Parts: sequence; C-alpha cells; structure tokens
Amino acid sequence: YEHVTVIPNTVGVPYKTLVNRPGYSPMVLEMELLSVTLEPTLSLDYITCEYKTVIPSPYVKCCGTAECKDKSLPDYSCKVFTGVYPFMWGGAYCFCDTENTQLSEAHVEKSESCKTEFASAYRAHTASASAKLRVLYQGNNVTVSAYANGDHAVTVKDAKFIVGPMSSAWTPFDNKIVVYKGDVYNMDYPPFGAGRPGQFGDIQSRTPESEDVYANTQLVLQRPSAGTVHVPYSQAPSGFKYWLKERGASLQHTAPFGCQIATNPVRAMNCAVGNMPISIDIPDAAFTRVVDAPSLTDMSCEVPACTHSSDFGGVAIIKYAASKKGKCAVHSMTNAVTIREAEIEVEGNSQLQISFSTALASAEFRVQVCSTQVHCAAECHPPKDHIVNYPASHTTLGVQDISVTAMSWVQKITGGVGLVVAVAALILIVVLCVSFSRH
Amino acid sequence: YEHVTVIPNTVGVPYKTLVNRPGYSPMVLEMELLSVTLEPTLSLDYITCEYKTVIPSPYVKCCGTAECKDKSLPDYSCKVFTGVYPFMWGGAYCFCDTENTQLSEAHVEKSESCKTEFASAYRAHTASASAKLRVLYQGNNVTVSAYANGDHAVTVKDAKFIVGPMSSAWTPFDNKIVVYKGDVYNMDYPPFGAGRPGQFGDIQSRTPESEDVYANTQLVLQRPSAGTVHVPYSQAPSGFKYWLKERGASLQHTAPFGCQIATNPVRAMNCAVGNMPISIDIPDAAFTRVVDAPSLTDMSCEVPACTHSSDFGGVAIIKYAASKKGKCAVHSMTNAVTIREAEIEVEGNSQLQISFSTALASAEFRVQVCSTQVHCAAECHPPKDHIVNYPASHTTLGVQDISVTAMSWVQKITGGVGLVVAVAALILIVVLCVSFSRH
Amino acid sequence: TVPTEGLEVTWGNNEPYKYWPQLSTNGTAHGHPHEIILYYYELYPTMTVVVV
Ligand SMILES: *[C@@H]1O[C@H](CO)[C@@H](O)[C@H](O)[C@H]1NC(C)=O
Ligand SMILES: *[C@@H]1O[C@H](CO)[C@@H](O)[C@H](O)[C@H]1NC(C)=O
Repeated sequence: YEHVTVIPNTVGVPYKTLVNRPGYSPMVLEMELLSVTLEPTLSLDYITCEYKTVIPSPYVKCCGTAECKDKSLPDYSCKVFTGVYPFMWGGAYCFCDTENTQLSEAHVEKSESCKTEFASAYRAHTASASAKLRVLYQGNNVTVSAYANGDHAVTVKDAKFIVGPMSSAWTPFDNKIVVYKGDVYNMDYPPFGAGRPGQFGDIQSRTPESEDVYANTQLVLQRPSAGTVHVPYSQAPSGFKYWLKERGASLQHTAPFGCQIATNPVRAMNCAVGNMPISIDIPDAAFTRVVDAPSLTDMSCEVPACTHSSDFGGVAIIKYAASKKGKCAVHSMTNAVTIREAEIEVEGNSQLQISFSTALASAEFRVQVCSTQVHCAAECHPPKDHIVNYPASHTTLGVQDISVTAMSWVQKITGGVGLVVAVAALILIVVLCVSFSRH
Repeated sequence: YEHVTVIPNTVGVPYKTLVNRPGYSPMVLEMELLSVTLEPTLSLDYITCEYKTVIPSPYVKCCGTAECKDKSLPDYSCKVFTGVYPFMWGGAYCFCDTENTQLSEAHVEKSESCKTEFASAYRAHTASASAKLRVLYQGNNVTVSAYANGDHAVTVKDAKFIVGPMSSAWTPFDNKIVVYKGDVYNMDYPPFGAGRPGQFGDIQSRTPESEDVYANTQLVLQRPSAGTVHVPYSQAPSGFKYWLKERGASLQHTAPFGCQIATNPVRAMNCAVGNMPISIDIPDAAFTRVVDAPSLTDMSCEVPACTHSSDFGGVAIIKYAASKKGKCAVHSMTNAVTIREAEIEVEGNSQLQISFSTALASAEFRVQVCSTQVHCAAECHPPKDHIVNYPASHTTLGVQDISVTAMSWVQKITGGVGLVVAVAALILIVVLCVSFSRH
Repeated sequence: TVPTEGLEVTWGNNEPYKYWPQLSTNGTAHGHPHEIILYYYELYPTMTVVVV
C-alpha cells in the first residue's frame, strides 16, 4: 500500500525498490532522479553599464572672460583657460589674439549600450528547490517535476508522489552576486553610492531606467598643445575596460559537488547532495496474490564469475522450482549487490540466469525471490576496468566492508591468539592458590 | 567636524549636536528623524483567490447509457445516472421511458474575480532600510531620504552624510506571509501541490496571471432526485470567503514599537527601537576662531523656576558681558537638560532666557555658551499635569540620580561603619601581642 | 494603565490616539524622616527599593 523510501540524492542513477503490500506477491519498481535544480530567490541591488563622456562645444571667449554656470551634472567639470589661441582655416580664428580665453566643460553620463548590454550586482537570497523524476511504472515510463522539499505533492496515474525534504541545506551562492548576460560571479561588489573608480562601481545605477549615475572619473582638463582648438582631459580608467576581460572562471566552473548554473533565471542544477525521501502510495491495482505467482523452491545460486566493480559485477544462475507460470519479483536483502533484473517471468523447475553488481570482495547475501528466499555467494575478482564515465551508487559501499575470506583469516588469527593470555588467566587461580598454599 | 554620532531611533526628536571645531566657533545643529522605511524581500511565492465550480451542461443520453469521458480538469468529476426522467414545456423531454440515462460532470477552475482581487502567498526577509531626515543647520532646514544601511552617501549644500546602518536589525515579518490588498499576515499557507482541502488556501496558482490551479474542492456529484433535471453535488468549501473573516489581528495593529504597515510594496514604517549612526560634515566656512567668536565674560546661569517634566521643563537666565557681537551657539553640556534653540545672538553686557527640560529634582546644569562653560544649580519640580501626547527622551535619566540631602544621609549611615572593624583590628593586635609576648 | 513606552490606542478609522506616560510622581516630601525612598517608591516602584 503506502511505501516511503529515502533514496540517495543522485542525478541520473536509477533506484529499485521492493514495493509490496502485506498479503500479496512483491514487486520491484524503478524510480529515477533526473535533475535537482536549485533556484535562488533574487533581488537586484544596482546595475552597471558603459558610460559616455560628453563635452559641449566649448566657449571661445575672445577679448575677455565669461565665467561658466556651476551646474550639477555627474562629474561636472569646468575650467576657463587663459590666453588661448583660437585657430581656423584662415590662420587664427579671432582677430583678437591675446585676451582670448576659453571656457571648457566636461561631464559623464550613460552610453547607448545600456539598453541590452549591462552587468547587474544582485543581492542573492535563499534558494528554492526543484526536482525531476521518471518512474518505470511496471514497464511504463512517466515523468514529473516538483519541489524537492517534502512540500510538493502531485498525483497522476494513481501515483501520489510526495517527496521528502532536501536533507542538505547548502546553497552555492552568497548575497553579493553579479550577473552579465551569460554568467554570474560571487564577489563582493561595492554597494550603490559607495563605488570605486576603475572597478566594479566605476559607474553605478540602480536600474537602467534609474538615472542616478554615481560617477567617478576625475577628468581634469588641461591647456591645449599650441593654439589647438580642442579640450584635453586627464586619466580615467573604468571597470568595463578591464574586468570583463578578467572575470575569468564563471560559477559554472567554480561549482562544488558538481553544481551547474543556468541563467534565465539563474539556478543551481544537478548537485545532487544529501538523500531525498519520497513517500508514494499505491493501491491494490498493482499487487497480485502469491497464488497467482509460482512458489519457487530448491533455489541454489551459482556464480561462475563475479568481479567487484562499478559496472556489472557478476553473473549468477538461480536454480529454482517455480510451481507454474507467473511474473514475480527479485530483490536482494542487502543494498550492496544490485541485480539488474527487477520483475522476472518464471516458468517452472529449471535454472534462470541473471546478472548482479557489487563492489563486495565476496558477495554473500540473500535475495527475496518473490516471497521465497535464496542465499547467494560469489567470490568476486579484482576489477580489470580502469576508467568509468558514470558514477556507480548501485555498487557503492559504506565502511563496514566484507572481504573474500580474510575475515576468516582473522578468525584463524583470532581464534584468539590471546588464548595464551587465557593461559596466563588460568594460572591466576593457581598462583592465588600458591598464596593460599598455607592458609 | 567629521562628527559621527549615534542618535536614538525616534521619529520627531530634535537631536542637538555639538560642533566645537578645533579653535573655531561653536555650533549647535538640529536633526530630526521623519520616516523609518523598512522594505523586506519581495519574493512572491504563489496565489490564492476564489475558484469557480464549473458545471458544464449535462449530457442526457436518451435511450442509451453514456460512458465516462475522462477530461483532465482540476477536481474533475463525472457520473452517468441511470433511470432518469426529463421533462420540459410539453411534458417529457424524452420519448424514452426508463433506459434514459444522463451523463453529468463538473470540476473546479480559477475564478475571473482574481482579475485584481487575490491573495499573495509570499516570502520575505532582510529589509532595505531607508529613512527621512531633516537637518536644521543655521536656519537651513535641509532634508533627505537616504538608505539607512551605511552604503548611500549623500551631500547637500556640501554637507556630507553617510547615514546608518541600523543598529537593531529586528524584523516584524515571517518568511511564509500572505498578502491582502492592504495587509500582510504571518501564517503558514499550505505549500504548492501539498495544500489542505477546504482550508483558506486550497486554491493555489503560481502567479496571478497563471491559471494552473491545484485545488481540492471535493465535488461528489449527487443524484438529482426524481424527474427534476439538475446537477446537485457535494457542497464546495469556499476558502476565499472566510479568508476575510480571519483578517482580525492586523499587522498594522499587532506590530510592536508602534510600527506601521503599508503594503505594495510592504513598508515597515517607524520602528521605535534602538538607534542610528550618522556622519556629520561641514567645512570651516561658518567657523571663525574662538577669539573671533564673541568671548563671553561675566558669565552666570541661574534657574528662576523649573518644573522638570516633558514640557519645557525649565528655564534659566544667563547674565554675561561678552566681548563683541555675534550669532553664537548655546550647548547644554549636562545631558538631561537640552537647549531648545541651538544658537543665539550675543552683544556684550546682556542677559537672556533659555528654555529646556529635564527630570532631575535637584537639577545640575552646565553649558557651553559659545566661549565659556557655565554651571547652574537648580531644585526643579516633578509635574502635576497628567496628559502628555509626545515623548521627552532628553528628560530621561538612568538608575542613579542625586538626592537633595540623602547623599549626606547615605554617608551619615554608610559613614562610620568601619569603626567596628577598627576596634576589631584592635582586638586582633591585642590578641597577637599578648599571645606572642607570652607564648 | 500606561507602560513606560506608553500606549497607542486606536478607535475606528480615526486617528490613533497615542499616549506617552507623564512622570508626574508626587506623593512624597523630604520631612524629618526620610521621604526620599518615598521618591524611589514613586520612581521605580518595588525595585531599586529592596536594595536599601
Ligand atoms: C524506460 O525507462 C528505463 C529506465 O528508467 C529505460 O532503460 C528504458 O529505455 C525506458 N523505456 C521506454 C520505452 O521509454
Ligand atoms: C526647521 O526645523 C525645526 C526643527 O526641525 C522646526 O522647529 C522649524 O519650525 C523649522 N522651520 C522651518 C522654516 O521649516
């Protein structure tokens, strides 16, 4: 009926579960996680686009001086240079020569690339989870996405899929995050207003539509070269001219546990860490009576070749005596060895042949073959394969690991070799009787 | 000064800050907080509004048994009732007699009344603190709305201020909070896909423009009784009606510190908690030397009458023979008494009246009247009036205030108390000299 | 009663009538006995009077 399982958080590895109601014949089903996409909740702090330095056509006040108006522009700058020399096609521009002064002004504003090309310093926040699951529902694959929080129930094809909680809690992002157009970067930008020239924060705006452009250029003007009708300004390095070329390794590349990032909206996918539970309830439409199954008797497992590996760890033969024709389940009583075969149609009194997979040095275990029991034994061999492109959580172990026969080699050497200390123990009573040899 | 102070987080309390610039003219300035705007995380989660129990037109299969058309509708329900009787104007709607069956179906959808009226399951955490502030500097009541987090510098008529950050980062908001058109409530709305039927929040869509509604409305279609042609069902629990019956304890009226709410976006307004640091900047342009300031001689402050209270809790006349003429400051130095008007004029041999407030009974007072420190003593009075609207934080004192005579009563009673240990030391020296001289 | 922070009362749609506590506190003297722990009976009743 009800069946709650806690599968490990593994992207792209299936899981076989022994679903069974009390009274009927068991069944082995496959579920699989496909993606764990963690969507962070976001808020834009401020943006940064390219600026544009704009000057007027400056004022050539020949024969005198006219003081500028102290306007308020982002990096407004003004200077009336003295004794200037205006020049044009017919020699000097003004007939007045010596008392020619020149007002000059300069300012910086946004540029025209800020419509679609701009970075954005965001404040990142807590993450929202999302998960993808395909179940092979008795030879039928059906797939559904959800929240992996214990809090997202979906039901379709009598499958009350309610997940359990994300057993981890770790998010790969800090609040101080920046984003430009294909990527993100977790660094500490300066905040709005408190920016630094020649960096992130060389120019600061909240939104592109926010016209508060915190600018930092210090574009100090100079006297022109020799009668040259122009305005020279000073040094002002920016941020867009340098750090876009040296942002470097995007957070796609900086990701622990094999996280991956994905924009529109940005999200942390496929670092399946922790262990995800799923409660799934299934009615008696799936379970069938064991009398509809054959009672398999005289089972004997024979492994011609096992090899403790990540892939197909070995092959086995189950001598079985099914009473009739029927479809029934096979499920090993330990999680370590994994029969690749889940629901087998059996026919009679013969030898079926299956495979299995473990990294146990000798797989000695038990399988419920459809409410009947077989005990199995397999001397496994050293793995001759070297590199594998997929991880293997089906053959995975813990640390309480079992050898071929070296535990019996211990049993040789710990049929206690401290029994000579038990000889020392048995002479304790006789040496105490030597103390009692008078009284 | 680059005078960085921390004023208490109280809207509408005139903080009188002191600028004794080094060897310059003293200058008392006023500040007054005007708003405290705290805006948490704008993370809308999902929605909840009214549904529509959609009952399509029933399907009377005249002399035939209709069969179930499975339609993937939210809370879809269908049943073909057998042995029905239809009728109309001219008797029976069917020529058929007893094999009249009638298909009947209904489901739930979203309502169109979610056009503008709905409820927002919504997430929120750390607020973007901003505040309004009016500074009275030399008859200049400048004002500024700045970001109260220590990031947004602001200069006004060259007066520079970085405001904030907030000392007490207390938040009146839960994460899972639901939003009505004027209000917000801390309540665990049921999570998406995993919502409870009939509770306020069964109807669940992701955005208000999203129509994909998970809902559980329990339409068990009843049989229409005998000959009447309609579609009775099990009744639908409408959560959205009594969403508004549980408005009740509004966050406008349940917030501590006298906090105020104003939704869309959600403003935590005027938290009376803690305090706030602030940088204070002005150049030396309003600062002449202390001798270029009018130097007060013949200084004498005297309190003629004072009832220490939340009103003008006292007044004092200062007689003086200043050096010359000038608008020079007045700063009370003892922190309980605060000067009501920050700067005065002086001319020379004159006297003038100041008003202030305190709560000390035997009030001691000391003042920096722009050149000199003058002490006043007083014996003020506790009030007898009863209604005061407005606070008075300056009057407030700690746990230790002076008495009028009982300090002398303390060191009369905690005065000779070591006379007993003096004669006890006499006991000890006589027992030592007799015990050692005899042995 | 009124706490030290005061009460804001609110009545219908109208203005929230805040109140701030007046520290009136006049039931004491100086006299021939003490009457200053009478002040401390007014200011901070029942605490900072067990200390003496
Ligand atoms: C069904 O899924 C299993 C694993 O889940 C896969 O090996 C198989 O190819 C799928 N079959 C179909 C028909 O989709
Ligand atoms: C200036 O501000 C002070 C305190 O903030 C206020 O009492 C005064 O009325 C204000 N004056 C003007 C002209 O706004």
